[PDB]
Amino acid sequence: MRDSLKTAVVSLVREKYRKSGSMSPNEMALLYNDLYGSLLAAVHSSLNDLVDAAAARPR
Amino acid sequence: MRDSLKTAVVSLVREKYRKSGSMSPNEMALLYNDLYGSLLAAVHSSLNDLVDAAAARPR
Amino acid sequence: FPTLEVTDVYCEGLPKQLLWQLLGLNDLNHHLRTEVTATELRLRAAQDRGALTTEAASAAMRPFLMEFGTHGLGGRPRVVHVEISNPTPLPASWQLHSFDDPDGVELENWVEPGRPRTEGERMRDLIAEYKLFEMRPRSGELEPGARCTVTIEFRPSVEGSFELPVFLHITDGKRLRLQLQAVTTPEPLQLLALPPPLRTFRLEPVALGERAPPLQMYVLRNGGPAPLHWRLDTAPLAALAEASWGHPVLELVGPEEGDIEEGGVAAINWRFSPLEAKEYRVEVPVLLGDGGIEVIELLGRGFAPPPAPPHGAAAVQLDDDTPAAALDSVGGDAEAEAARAAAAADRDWITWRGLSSAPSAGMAGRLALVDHDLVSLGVTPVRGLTRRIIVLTNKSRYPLAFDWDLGCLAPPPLLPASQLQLLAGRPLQGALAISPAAGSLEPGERLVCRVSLHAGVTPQVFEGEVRCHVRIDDDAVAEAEAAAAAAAAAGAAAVAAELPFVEQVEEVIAEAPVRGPPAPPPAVAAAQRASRLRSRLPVHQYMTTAVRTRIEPLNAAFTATMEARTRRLADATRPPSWPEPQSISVTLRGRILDERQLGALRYVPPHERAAARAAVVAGAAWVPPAMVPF
Repeated sequence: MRDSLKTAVVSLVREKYRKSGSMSPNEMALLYNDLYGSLLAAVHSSLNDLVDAAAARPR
Repeated sequence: MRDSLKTAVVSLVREKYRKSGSMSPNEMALLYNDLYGSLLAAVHSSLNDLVDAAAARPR
Repeated sequence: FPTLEVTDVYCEGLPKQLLWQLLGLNDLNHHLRTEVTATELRLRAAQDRGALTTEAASAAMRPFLMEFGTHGLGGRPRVVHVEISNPTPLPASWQLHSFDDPDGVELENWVEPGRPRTEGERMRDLIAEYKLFEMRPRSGELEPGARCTVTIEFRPSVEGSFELPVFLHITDGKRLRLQLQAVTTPEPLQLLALPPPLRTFRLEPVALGERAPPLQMYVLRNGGPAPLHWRLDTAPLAALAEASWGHPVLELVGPEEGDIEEGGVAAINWRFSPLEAKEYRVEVPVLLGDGGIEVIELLGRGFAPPPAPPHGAAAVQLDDDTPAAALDSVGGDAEAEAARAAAAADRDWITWRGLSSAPSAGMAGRLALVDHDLVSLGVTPVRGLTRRIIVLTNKSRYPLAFDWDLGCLAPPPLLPASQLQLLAGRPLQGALAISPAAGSLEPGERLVCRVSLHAGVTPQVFEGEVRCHVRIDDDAVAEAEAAAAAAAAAGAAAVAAELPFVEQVEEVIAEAPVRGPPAPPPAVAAAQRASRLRSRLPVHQYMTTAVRTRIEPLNAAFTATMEARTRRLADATRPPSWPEPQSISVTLRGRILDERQLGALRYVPPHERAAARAAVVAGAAWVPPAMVPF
């Protein structure tokens, strides 16, 4: 899982995050948070189908 | 392919172990393990470089 | 100063690392290497003019223990082959001396040493009487770089304990005392392999916040007596956990108990997860089948790693291994590197200067040689397939069957990547394999054997032993004999073709006059007469019938001499070949390390840090991917 997801995540990062710039450590940390949040949002969007399909009441 | 590699193998033996390209088992004895380790390390490095070229690693 | 060094030691069915540790040869090599030798001059002066005495010399010379352990009564004697070499350019003359033993003096009607009345000297005298401890070369001399191949053997024929002090006594140089200590048990009493380096197992320092502490393997050997039933009380470890705010530290992973067979190997895995930089001294007991303590002390420390950087400011990736700067980089603590050095001296045989990691001793009498003993598998990633090659050569003129066995290294009944759970409960947490499992080998034929290790998900440090069994190939030798018989039959057929239908008398029926064998030609008769006159019975020992009748003891002596001459033929007729099957063994040590630990060089030894950095920066270790389940 780690290997395949690492390849996918590298592809994603090259796809979206290539602005770069001054790149101070604080802004780099913010960029890492941004990419992590994007990954989480993508996972949630992909899994929303099964989440809705689950017997729990769909809110 | 083995015959193609054998010349470079002889050259590496002579360079690393000062055995004057000894294909004789007796002289190059006590060096088989190290020679095989170095050769396999080189082969693995080449294979990994080709793999990264096929799928660009951020390395 | 002309000195000596032990390069390697060979013994039957015992790891070379274990033998070196048991004999404490690290201290011996260090002392023989460097010493001012202030008091040794006085010792030599006392040896001159005969002032020295064994007891005073032992009291003043700081003996080193040559531990042979315990031997079952009647078991096979134990042999120790030690290779002695001259590191110094000056040729070195050495004389194993012990005043109890003869000092090259001719004894003529001198009564043997009387009743000692002190049991220590009595045990010494029984050792002398029954040749329990014997060193074959005794005094020797070596040119620079020569090898002496000294042999010291112990004969477990008597009951009880036996301690015999001898000393090396280099002609010009240091004189160190070796105390051969052994016990021969008439009864089976389990005694676990208890070398001083193993009693206080120096745990490798580990990261305070390590996600997965590296499994560290501890190997127990039964020794001489009957199989050992061991059980380790976890209660002290539980007390340590309770003291450490309820956190698991120094956890045992394998089984709490086990049954090591005689001369066996049992591996126990420890997880050291520290909470402080302080020393973690924890003492655990080992209850045997019979009453016993065999207590074991585990010592480790905290790594105190550099603070983990925030993700924003991380060291980008695409320092010398040898210097002590490498040790300091592996643990900023002052005593962390001290603990690492202690653990290296305890377990890493490579760092020991004297040891050669070569077959060395035992050249005569060994069926086969591994070209390179004491092989080290390199540091490997999590799921790493690391290979090495070991070549075996048949010195024997006889074919040899070569079988491979793993003591605690056996694979679970290479491994599928998805189904690595099979490694659970296995001491290695890897799959060792060898390309020839069992192959025949002709004399003077060298075979390459690829040892491959496929590691699992749990970081580990293994120092295991793999056995190779060599036996004389009965099938091959019988086939050779059968081929010779077929050739003889073909020759007989050719002779029959030459002479058609040679008559052979089948049997005789009532040959009325008794007919003797046909008379040989006179030349053949003379040759047979000469053969009979050869091996003629000695003159002084041939008793005529008259003398035998007159003197009964002479008749008995004649009968005894006849019996002896008949017996002499049997030993010659017996084929003295086919020696006993021989088990050689090779120690393999490796470091299964996580990706984070490899990248930070957290646990790679300084000796291999260059290889570790190579494997990290440029892929040098294979990771067999197989196929993903999904």
